Amino acid sequence: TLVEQILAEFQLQEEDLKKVMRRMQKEMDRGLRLETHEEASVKMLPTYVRSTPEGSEVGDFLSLDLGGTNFRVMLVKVGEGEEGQWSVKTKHQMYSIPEDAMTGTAEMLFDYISECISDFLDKHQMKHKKLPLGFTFSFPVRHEDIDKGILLNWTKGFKASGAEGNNVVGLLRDAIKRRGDFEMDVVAMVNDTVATMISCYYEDHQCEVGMIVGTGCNACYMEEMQNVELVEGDEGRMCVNTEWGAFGDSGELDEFLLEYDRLVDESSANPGQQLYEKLIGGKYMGELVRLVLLRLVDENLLFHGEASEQLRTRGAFETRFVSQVESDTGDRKQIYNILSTLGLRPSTTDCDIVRRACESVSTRAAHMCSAGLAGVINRMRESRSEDVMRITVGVDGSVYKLHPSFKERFHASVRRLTPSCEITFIESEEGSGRGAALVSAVACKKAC
Ligand SMILES: Cc1csc(Nc2ncccc2Oc2ccccc2C#N)n1
Ligand SMILES: OC[C@H]1O[C@H](O)[C@H](O)[C@@H](O)[C@@H]1O
Repeated sequence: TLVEQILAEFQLQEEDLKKVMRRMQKEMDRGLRLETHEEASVKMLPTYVRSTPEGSEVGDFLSLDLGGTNFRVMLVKVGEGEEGQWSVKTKHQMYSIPEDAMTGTAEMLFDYISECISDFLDKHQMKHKKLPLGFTFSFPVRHEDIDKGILLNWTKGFKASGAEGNNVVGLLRDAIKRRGDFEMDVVAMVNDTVATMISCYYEDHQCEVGMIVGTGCNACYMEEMQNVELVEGDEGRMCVNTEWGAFGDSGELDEFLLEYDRLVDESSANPGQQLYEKLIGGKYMGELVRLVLLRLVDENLLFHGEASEQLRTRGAFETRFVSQVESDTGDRKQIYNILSTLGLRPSTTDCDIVRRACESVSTRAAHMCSAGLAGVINRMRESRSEDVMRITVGVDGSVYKLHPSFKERFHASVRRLTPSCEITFIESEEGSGRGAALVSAVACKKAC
C-alpha cells in the first residue's frame, strides 16, 4: 500500500470529473463571448469552416501536416458522391525536422518546409504544376479568414523565433517564393481537429466534433453562429477550435495538479501554459511516468532505491513505453525489455509497480479527457431539441488509437458524463491531409 497510496493521488471521483466538465463548459462560454475572449484560456478560435458549404472543386490537392514531430506532405484526390464529396490520399512523404531548424527562426523553419515540398514534387512528376494547397497546422491560430490567421504561440515544444504574431499562410508563401523552384495556390489553412472532423463528414453527416489525443490534445466542434461572437452573422454553423489544451492556465485545475505535473510544467518549453494538455498529451505522458518512477526510488520502494542514469534524464521514458507496458500480457517480458533498455534490472514486483504507475497516469489522462469532451458534447446538447442527441466525434492521435485501454476507459467515462446523448466514435483515415483537401475543395469555388 506504500506504493498504492502514492498512486492513489492520481484517482478522480465522479464528482471530480463533473467539476472539470462544468468548469470546461464555463471557460468555453467565456472564450466565445467578446468581453471575455481576450483573457479566456479556452480561446474558442473560429475556423471559418462553415455549415452551409456552397461550392467544391473536384480534382487534385496538395496537403501539408505540420504539428506532428514529423512534417508530412501529400497529394489527395477529391471527387463527388451521393450527398457529399469523397477524397483519397494518393502520394505521401514524411520528413524529419532537425534540431537546428526548430531552434533558429520562422524563416529558417519555413525554408526547410519549402525544400521538403520540392523534394516531394520532383519524386512524383509533379514539379511543373501548381496545385491547390491545403495546410493542416496543429497550433493555435487567430484566423481572419479560411486562408489567413496569425500563430498565437507555439505549443508541444516547437520553438522557432519570430513566428508568434505572424500570418502563417504568409510565412509559407514568403519561403515558397524565396525559393522560385516551384509555386502553389495556398487555398486553406486548418487545425488537425478540424481536418479530422471534415474527413469524417462524408460517411457521417452527424460528425460535428473533432478530437486529437496524440502528442497534444485538443478538440473542435460545430457552434451556432449566434454564439460565435467574433464572427458577424447568425446563419447556420461554424467549426470552432477550442484549444482546450490551455484549460487550467488561469488556475482552473489548481486543486488537481500533482507534484509531478508542477515538475513537468516548470521543465517544459512553455511553463504555466497548456496545463490540461500536459495531463493527457503524448509529449507529456511518459515524462509523468518517469517522474512518478523517480519519486518511488527516492522513497526507496522501487528498483531497491537505485535509479539508472538514463532514468534520471528528461524525456528518456517515452510515451510509447507507457503503451507497451500496459500491453504486457502478464509475463513481464515487455516491461523487462523496456526497463533493461533503460539501463535497469527490475524484479517481479518492480515491473508490477511500473505497470501500476503507467495505469495511474494513463487512466487519469482518459478521465480528464472524458470531462472535456463531455463539456463539449453537453454544451451542444443545451442548443438541441430532440429527446436524445445523436452525435459523431471524429478522433485521431497515437494515445487514443494505440494505447491499450485509453479508448475503452475514455468512452465509458464520457458516456457516464453525457446522459441523453448517443455518441458515435469514428477514427479518421488520413484525417489531416484528406481534411485539409476537402476544405480546400470548397474555398476553391469560393476563389478561382
Ligand atoms: C468555408 C468552408 C470550407 S469547407 C466548409 N465546410 C465543409 N466542408 C467539407 C465538408 C463539410 C463541411 O461543412 C460541415 C461541417 C460539419 C458538419 C456539417 C457540415 C455541413 N454541411 N466550409
Ligand atoms: O495536435 C493536437 C493539438 O495540439 C496542440 O494543443 C495545438 O495547440 C492544437 O492546435 C492541436 O490541434
